[PDB]
Amino acid sequence: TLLGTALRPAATRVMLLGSGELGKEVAIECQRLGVEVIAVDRYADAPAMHVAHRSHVINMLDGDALRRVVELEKPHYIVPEIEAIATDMLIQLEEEGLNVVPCARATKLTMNREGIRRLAAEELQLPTSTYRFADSESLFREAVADIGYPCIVKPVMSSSGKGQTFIRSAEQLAQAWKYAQGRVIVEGVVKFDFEITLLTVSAVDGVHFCAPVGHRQEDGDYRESWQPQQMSPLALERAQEIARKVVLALGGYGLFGVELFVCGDEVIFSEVSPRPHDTGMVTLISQDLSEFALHVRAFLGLPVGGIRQYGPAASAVILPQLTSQNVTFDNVQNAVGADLQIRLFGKPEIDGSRRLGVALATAESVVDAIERAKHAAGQVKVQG
Amino acid sequence: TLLGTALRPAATRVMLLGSGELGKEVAIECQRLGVEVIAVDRYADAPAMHVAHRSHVINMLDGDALRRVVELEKPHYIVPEIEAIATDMLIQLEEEGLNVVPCARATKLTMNREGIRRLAAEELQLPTSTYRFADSESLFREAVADIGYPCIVKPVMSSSGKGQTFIRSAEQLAQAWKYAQQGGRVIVEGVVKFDFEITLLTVSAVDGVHFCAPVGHRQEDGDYRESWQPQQMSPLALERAQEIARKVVLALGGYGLFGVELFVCGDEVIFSEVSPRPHDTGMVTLISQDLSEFALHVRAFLGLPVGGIRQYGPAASAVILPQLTSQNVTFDNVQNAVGADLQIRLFGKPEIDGSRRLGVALATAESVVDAIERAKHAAGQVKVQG
Ligand SMILES: Nc1ncnc2c1ncn2[C@@H]1O[C@H](COP(=O)(O)OP(=O)(O)OP(=O)(O)O)[C@@H](O)[C@H]1O
Ligand SMILES: Nc1ncnc2c1ncn2[C@@H]1O[C@H](COP(=O)(O)OP(=O)(O)OP(=O)(O)O)[C@@H](O)[C@H]1O
Ligand SMILES: NCC(=O)N[C@@H]1O[C@H](COP(=O)([O-])[O-])[C@@H](O)[C@H]1O
Ligand SMILES: NCC(=O)N[C@@H]1O[C@H](COP(=O)([O-])[O-])[C@@H](O)[C@H]1O
Ligand SMILES: [Cl-]
Ligand SMILES: [Cl-]
Ligand SMILES: [Cl-]
Ligand SMILES: [Cl-]
Ligand SMILES: [Mg+2]
Ligand SMILES: [Mg+2]
Ligand SMILES: [Mg+2]
Ligand SMILES: [Mg+2]
Ligand code: NA
Ligand code: NA
Repeated sequence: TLLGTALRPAATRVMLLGSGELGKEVAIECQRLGVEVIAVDRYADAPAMHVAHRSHVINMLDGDALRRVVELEKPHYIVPEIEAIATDMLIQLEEEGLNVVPCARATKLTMNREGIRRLAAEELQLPTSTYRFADSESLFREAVADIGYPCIVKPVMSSSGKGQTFIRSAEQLAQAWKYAQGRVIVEGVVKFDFEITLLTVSAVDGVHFCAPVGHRQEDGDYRESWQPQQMSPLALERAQEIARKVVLALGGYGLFGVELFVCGDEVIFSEVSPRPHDTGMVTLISQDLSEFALHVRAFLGLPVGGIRQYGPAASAVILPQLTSQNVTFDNVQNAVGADLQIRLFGKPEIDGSRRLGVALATAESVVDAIERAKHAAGQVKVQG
Repeated sequence: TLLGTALRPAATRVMLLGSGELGKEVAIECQRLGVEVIAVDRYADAPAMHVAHRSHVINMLDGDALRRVVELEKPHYIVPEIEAIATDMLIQLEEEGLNVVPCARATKLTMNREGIRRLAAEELQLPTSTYRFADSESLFREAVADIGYPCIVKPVMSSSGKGQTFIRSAEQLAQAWKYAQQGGRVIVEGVVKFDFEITLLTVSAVDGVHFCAPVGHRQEDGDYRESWQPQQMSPLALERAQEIARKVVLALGGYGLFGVELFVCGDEVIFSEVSPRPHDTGMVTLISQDLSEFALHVRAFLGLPVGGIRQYGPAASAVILPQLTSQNVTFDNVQNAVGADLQIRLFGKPEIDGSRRLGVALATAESVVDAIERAKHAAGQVKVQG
């Protein structure tokens, strides 16, 4: 691995496709290595742009626009930070010689619930929920019958529950199908003891895992996350096995977020993000290398070696709901202290619910860490 | 404490005067809280400029130039990152309403050895080396004669060991003086034969004075080469060092993190000098603590309570200090410079013309000895080309 000096002719260039809080941390990690960072997003002054060398505002779903930006900057690494990008152009560009992290195919496959679910369930032969594909209210209708209730519905092009529907009732199918709007996937409910994110890094020295991350979701948003999630060694063994198979099948170097359901000693694969994952923001205080630092280490072709975990830790989001273009944060003095920090993203405005920052905490117990982080997030007064 | 959103009208604005590797991390910690950062230096594309919202290049020793940039950017905080700045202008501006971190008087006393040395020794009655000042060669010679051999001569305004000479005999007198003219008044100090030297990173904040665990360090050519933490000290030595550091910071005044350099002789502690801001040796804290010295400086100056500092165990830093001339530096063999419990930082400095600290290796281990070896070895593996 040879790195140039940012801004100099031999500079090593990284292009972020998506500049939110996740990309912000990736950017800092690149910067820490003198790596040149070009932050791209669909709006100006996105978090990652504040810490990048330069930025571009474009419609990332527009393949032609993406090719132009890429051609213009000639990056050595194309690092997707969100799902919503023109994966097809990534494939083409990769084919043209461009380095897409972890690989273009992994981006495409995971973007579509159909590709990924078939790969894992079928090809890889791993445990998943019961599933089905349909392409019409009729098909929806007949599928949802196949699944039965309880049951889940998601566009094959859904995120953060975007267009998802939890179906216990026949009445919903009015709502359901419309909300889903295209085409969809219908899954049969898993009753797990808990869910985890197994952050798995694929690098030159093989695949390494972070301690399991537990989390609480609410209204399609993670609220809190913690590490390490308590689970059996047997269960952990199984989870690791599932994660390795998945990451190796997707291919390429990077940090992946493997979503799994845990039922006693059994583990079931749900999905996977071929990039750093929100719940993993706890690693900003819980490990020597954050998931962001791990991603960069991996993609640059550098070895990981190991990952140190610093005891019970948690993250708790700062998720206000208001409309403003000049947000201020008061009472900060009561949101920081021993074993407690906060991050404020730099998002330019808000109009509805939006993740503007995160609280991070460590404690003697996971329960205590969660509380310290939750309390700290609650102390911040978000003004408009 | 209220913070705005960077780039927005109510933004909280921080101006760094000096944009080296130290300011770079201060900038990153500001950015992590959505603090708007303006990076100023004497050259373009300085490290902190890479991670700042806006940058400016001016003569920081020119008070009028300083006033123009501050007037232009209207920062809420002026955060000097180096000693060589127009400190009288900072006093002026502070009077005019600006918040200078930690305070303008602290910057003024420490930018010139005479201010701080006389304060510490004379006013605070802290233990220090013997010393004399001199502004002519003849007086310099009288000074050396009174001080005795060996002694160290240094320009009153200097850092990283520039213009200094370890004087062992009269034979060096002439070149030493000259050389102290390349890098004005000078200080002549008696040599303290210490067992080891430390940097006690001391944070003065809204919730009091807090101390990081002692950071040991090895200097060469008066420039740091390796640092580690914790440095073992007797209970008595640690208590004395803390007392000294507490006195210095409170005397200098204002919130911020200060790098208090001390010499240790068994259970006795002697004061050397202090940075009224993050310290180079303190870069070990990038791996060794929950909150790095940069994060602590920011926390403090923003008026937030520190609460406490967590130390992860034995760790060390080792500099990446090549020697060449180039304006297009590359770093190869990076795959042999990082791994388990091992990291590096490459600063983004635009060029080199001789020796220049371009990066740092960081490591953790079960002992500082092992940590130091791992960091040194990694720094060494880096293939610097240009
Ligand atoms: N078959 C299922 N059984 C039980 N719960 C499920 C199932 N499918 C999804 N969930 C629940 O829905 C949550 C979000 O749905 P899912 O992870 O499948 O996709 P998503 O909405 O696109 O989220 P993401 O933002 O991670 O892409 C999961 O974290 C889990 O709590
Ligand atoms: N009186 C003294 N006795 C013994 N050693 C000393 C004395 N003064 C300085 N040194 C040695 O030289 C090193 C550098 O000296 P000093 O800190 O004064 O220089 P500097 O140019 O101000 O460096 P910087 O500001 O970057 O720390 C010390 O850390 C110590 O190793
Ligand atoms: N759950 C996915 C996730 O956390 N994505 C993160 O949020 C950004 C968008 O935030 P925004 O919608 O507020 O602009 C993305 O850019 C990414 O950093
Ligand atoms: N002990 C002082 C010290 O470490 N100063 C650090 O070195 C920079 C200058 O480096 P440069 O000479 O390579 O430009 C300063 O800006 C500061 O960060
Ligand atoms: Cl592992
Ligand atoms: Cl300095
Ligand atoms: Cl960090
Ligand atoms: Cl190799
Ligand atoms: Mg998804
Ligand atoms: Mg999910
Ligand atoms: Mg000094
Ligand atoms: Mg010194
Ligand atoms: Na690749
Ligand atoms: Na002040």
